[PDB]
Amino acid sequence: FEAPVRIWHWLTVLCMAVLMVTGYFIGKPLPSVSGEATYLFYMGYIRLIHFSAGMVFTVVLLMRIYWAFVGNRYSRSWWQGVWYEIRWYLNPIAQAAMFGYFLMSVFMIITGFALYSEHSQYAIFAPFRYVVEFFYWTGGNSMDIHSWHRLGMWLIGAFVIGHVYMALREDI
Amino acid sequence: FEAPVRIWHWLTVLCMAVLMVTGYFIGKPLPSVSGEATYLFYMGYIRLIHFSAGMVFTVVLLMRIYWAFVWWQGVWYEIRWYLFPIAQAAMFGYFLMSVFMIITGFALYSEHSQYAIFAPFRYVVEFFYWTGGNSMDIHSWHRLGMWLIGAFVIGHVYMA
Amino acid sequence: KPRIPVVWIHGLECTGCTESFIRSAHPLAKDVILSLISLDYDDTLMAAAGTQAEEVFEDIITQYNGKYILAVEGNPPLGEQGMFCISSGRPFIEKLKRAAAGASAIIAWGTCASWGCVQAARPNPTQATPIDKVITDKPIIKVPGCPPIPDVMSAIITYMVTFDRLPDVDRMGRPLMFYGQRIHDKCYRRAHFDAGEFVQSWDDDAARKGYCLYKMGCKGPTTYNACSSTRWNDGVSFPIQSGHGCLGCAENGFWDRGSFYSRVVDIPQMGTHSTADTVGLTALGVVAAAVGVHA
Amino acid sequence: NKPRIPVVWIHGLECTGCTESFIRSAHPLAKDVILSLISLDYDDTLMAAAGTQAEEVFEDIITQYNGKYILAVEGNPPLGEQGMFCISSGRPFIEKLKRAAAGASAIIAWGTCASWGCVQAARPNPTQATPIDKVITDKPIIKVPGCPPIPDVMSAIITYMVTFDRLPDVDRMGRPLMFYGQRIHDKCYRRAHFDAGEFVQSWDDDAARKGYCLYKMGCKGPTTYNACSSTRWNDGVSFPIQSGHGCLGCAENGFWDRGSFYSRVVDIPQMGTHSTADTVGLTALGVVAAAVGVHA
Ligand code: HEM
Ligand code: HEM
Ligand code: SF4
Ligand code: SF4
Ligand code: F3S
Ligand code: F3S
Repeated sequence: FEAPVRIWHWLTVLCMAVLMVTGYFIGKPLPSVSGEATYLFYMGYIRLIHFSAGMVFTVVLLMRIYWAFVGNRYSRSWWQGVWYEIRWYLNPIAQAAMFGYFLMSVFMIITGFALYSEHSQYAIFAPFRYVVEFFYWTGGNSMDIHSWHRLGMWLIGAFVIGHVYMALREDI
Repeated sequence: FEAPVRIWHWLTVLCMAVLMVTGYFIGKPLPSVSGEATYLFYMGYIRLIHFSAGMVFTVVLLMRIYWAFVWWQGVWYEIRWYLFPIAQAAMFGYFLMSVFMIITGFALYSEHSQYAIFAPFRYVVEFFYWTGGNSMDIHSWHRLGMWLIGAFVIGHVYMA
Repeated sequence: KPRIPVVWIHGLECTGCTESFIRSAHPLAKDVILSLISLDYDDTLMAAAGTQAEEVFEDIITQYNGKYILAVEGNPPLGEQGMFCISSGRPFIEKLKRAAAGASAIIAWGTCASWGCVQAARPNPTQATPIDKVITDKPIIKVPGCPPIPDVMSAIITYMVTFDRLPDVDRMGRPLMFYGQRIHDKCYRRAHFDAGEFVQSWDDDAARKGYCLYKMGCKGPTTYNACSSTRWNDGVSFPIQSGHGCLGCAENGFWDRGSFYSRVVDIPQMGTHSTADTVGLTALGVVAAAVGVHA
Repeated sequence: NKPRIPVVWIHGLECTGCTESFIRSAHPLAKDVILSLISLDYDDTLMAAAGTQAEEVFEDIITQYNGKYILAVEGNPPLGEQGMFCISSGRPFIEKLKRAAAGASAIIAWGTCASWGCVQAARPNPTQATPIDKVITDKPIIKVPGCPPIPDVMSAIITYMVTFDRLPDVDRMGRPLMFYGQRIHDKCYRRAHFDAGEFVQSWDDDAARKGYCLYKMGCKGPTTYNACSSTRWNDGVSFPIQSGHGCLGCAENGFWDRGSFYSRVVDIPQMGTHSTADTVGLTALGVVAAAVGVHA
C-alpha cells in the first residue's frame, strides 16, 4: 500500500524544514550545555535527525523527479538551452525557478552525501568521492564542501521566501 | 486593514505555531546554559516572543470573528437553541479553546501588578482559588489547552 | 598556638574600610583580633603612638620578616615627592615599600588600595596610585568596594586563617567567592528589570513597589560584588534594596564613569511586558481605529 | 636545607602492582620523589632494614612523627581467620594498619585494593578482604583507584599535596576530582566511532584494524572514572583501549563481579548516527523497491 500524491510533497516540505533547522545548527550550534557526556547526545541527535531526514528526502526527491521526467518535463545538447533563452527574454522566469529549486536539492544531495559517505562508507557511495577530489582540484578541501553545502541551504530558503509569497498571492 | 480574509488565517497559524513551540518550553524548559546572566536572556526571549505572539493572536482572533459574523434578552432567543452534519462542533470547539487559552493566558500575564483594562481577568484567578487552588492551576489548565488544540490540529489534518 | 602576624597600614583614605571591618557580625571583629589573627600594627586602634608606634612597626616587620600578612588601606600619592601623605616625617610610599618587602601576602582593602577610588578621580591632584602599580613582586588580593562588605572582609580573613591559603582570584586579583558574579546577576529586582518595570523618578509608585532602578542610573549590570546576596550590615540591606541604584563602587574608576544618575550602556535590555504591552497596543490601535473607535 | 614530609607506606593483601606503578613515574621520577619531595620512611618493598630492624623503624617513625606523617596504604586487610590471612610480625596486619592510621594526619589509599577491595574481594571473597575506609573511620582517606592507578597520576597527586600543602579535592566517594572527575568514555579518542555506530565485532576484523570503538567487545569505559584516555599510560605511550582491548573498569568498585569483561555495558545511551541513518535509508529504499517491484 501507498497513499494520495500530495503526501509526497508534504513529506519533502517536512524533510526540508528539518534539514534546514538542523543543518543550520550543525554550523552555528546552539548554546553549550554541561554535564556528563555519557548521558548527553544533543549535537549527536541533531546530526542524526539530519542525516536520516536527508535519506528520506533523497529517496522521495528522486522518485518524485523520476516521474516528472517520464511524463515529458512537467505538463501532462545546448539547443533546447539556447532556445529556452530566446523565448526567455519576452511565466518563463517562474519555471526556471522551480527547475533551479530541484537543481539545488540535487546539489544539496551530491554535496550532502559527499560529507556523509566520507569516513569509509565503501559501498554504493563510491561516486561521491569525486566531489571531494573536485573540491581538492578547485584548490580546496572538504571544508569547502561544508561551505557550499551551507550556501545551498540559504539559496533554497530564498526560493521558499519567494515560493511562499508567490503562493500566498494565490489568496484570491 | 481591508485586505483579504486569507491573510487573517495564515497569521493565526503562525501565531499558533509560535505560542505552542514557545509555551511548551516555558513549562518544560530547554537544557541549561551557563555564562554571565547579564548578557544572557534565552528564557526571557522565549517568554517575550510568547506574550507578544499572544497579543497578535488575540487581536486577530478578536477579528477573525467580527469578520466571520459580518437587547441583552433578545440575542438570548436565538443563542439558547445552540444550547439545546456535526462537523462544525470541532471547528467551534477550536475557537473555544483559543478563547480559553486567552482568558487563562492573560490571567497570568495581567495579574503582575498591572493597573489597566485587564481588570476582568482577575476574576479568573479568584475562580481558580474558589476551586480550592491557586494560579498554579491556571498554569496547568493553560498547558492542557495547548495539548487539546494540538489534538484538533492533529485531527483537522484528517485532510478535510 | 601563635596567631598569624598582621600589619595594617594606612595611605590616603577615609578609614571607611577599617570602619567596615569592625562591623563584622560573624566572626565579631573582637574575636578576629583576640583569637584568629595577631593585629600587630594598626594606627587606628593601637595604643602606642609616635616613636613607640615606630618601634612596634620595626620590631614586627623584622622579627616576623617573611611571615606576616600586610593589610593595606588607602593608597600612596606620587605627587609632591610623596609628601601628600606623610608618615614619621617621610613619604608614606617608603613605609609601604618597607612593609611590602617583608610580607608574605598583601591584602588590598577597598577600592582605594585596589584601584585608586575617590582621590584618584579626575583630575587626581595627588597622583594617588593603587598598590599593585607600586608593589609588583608580591601576591596582592584586591578586595574592592567603598568600603567592602563587613562580613565579606571577615569571611576572607577567616578563609585564609582556616584554610591556610589565599583565596582563588580572577585575572584582576579579586576573590572569586564574592566577586565572581555581578550585582545585577543576583539582584532581587531583576524580575522588574526583565519585565521592563522601572522607577522613572524618586518616590513614584514604581519606587514604592520596589521596581528596578536601571533608569535611575544603577550600575549593577557592570559591578562585581556580593551586595545583592550577602548584603550589608548583617544582611539587613544593600543600596538597591533601600532604593538607590548601585554606584559601581567596587569597580575600577567608577567615579569617572559618568554621572551616577545616568543609565549604564551596552547592557542588553528588552522587557517582557513592556515589549508585549507595546505590541498589543500597536495591534489594538490599528484595529480600534479601523473600526472607528479611536476614542 | 628543608625537612621532607614523613611517609609511611604499608602493605596488606596485594599484588604490589601499585608500588610498581609508582616507580614507573616519568615526571617526577620516583627517584626524585624519594630524594627531594618526601621522606619515604617505611616501605617493605624498598627498605634496607628487615625483621626487628624494620619493626624499630616503623615504631620510631610513627612515634617521633606522630600526627605529622602521611600513611600510604597498598592492599587491604582480611577479616577472615582473625586476620591471619595476612600476618605481619606474627600479628594480624589489621593491627599494624590501625596503629599506623592512628598517628597519620591523612591516608592515601593506593589502587582498587585499598579503595574498594579489588580481586581478592571478588566472589566469594574467601578472606573477607575489606577496603581501608571500612576499617578506618576517623581519618581523611584519599582513594586513588585503578588496578593499578596511572603512574603519573600517582606522582601528580603526591606533588600536588607537597607543593600546595593540602589534600586534593574529592568526590562523594573520596576520589581526587582532578583525575577521577570524568569518565574514560567522555575523553576517549574512539568516541567518534561509538557515536557513528562503528564497532569492532570480533578480534582483528577490519573494524579493529582501523581502531573502531570497543563497546560491543565489552568496553566498560562508559561507567569508569579515570584519566587513562587523556593522561594515558607509561609516559603517555598508550592505554587499554588504544592497544585494542576494552576497558575492564578497573578503577571502579567491585568491577571484577560486574559480569564478563566481554559482555556489553548496560544502561548506557547508544544510538549511532550513521548506523541509524543507514537503516532509515534502506528501510525507505526497500519500501520503495517493494512497491516498484524490484524487491530484494
Ligand atoms: C535541503 C537539503 C539540505 C539542507 C537544507 C541541508 C542543510 C545542512 C546544513 C546547513 C549543514 C551545515 C553545514 C555547515 O555549516 O557546516 C548541513 C550539514 C550536513 N549535511 Fe546537510 N542539508 C541538506 C541535505 C543533505 C543531505 C541529502 C545529506 C546527505 C546525507 C546531508 C548531509 C549533511 C552532512 C553529512 C552534514 C555535515 C555533518 C557533520 O560533519 O557534522 N545534507 N546540512
Ligand atoms: C494557542 C494559544 C496559546 C498556547 C498554545 C499557549 C501555550 C502555552 C504553554 C504551553 C505555556 C506553558 C504553561 C506552563 O506549563 O506553565 C504557556 C505559558 C504562558 N502563556 Fe501561553 N499559550 C497561548 C496563548 C496565550 C495567550 C493569549 C497569553 C496571553 C498573554 C498567554 C500567556 C502565557 C503566559 C503569561 C504564560 C506563562 C508565564 C510565565 O512564563 O511564567 N498565552 N503558554
Ligand atoms: S539594574 Fe540595578 S536595580 Fe535593576 S536588576 Fe540590575 S542591579 Fe537590580
Ligand atoms: S565504549 Fe570504550 S572504546 Fe568506545 S568510545 Fe567509549 S570508552 Fe572508547
Ligand atoms: S554601590 Fe557598592 S556597595 Fe555594592 S551595591 Fe554597588 S557595589
Ligand atoms: S581498565 Fe583500568 S586502566 Fe583505565 S582503561 Fe579502564 S580504567
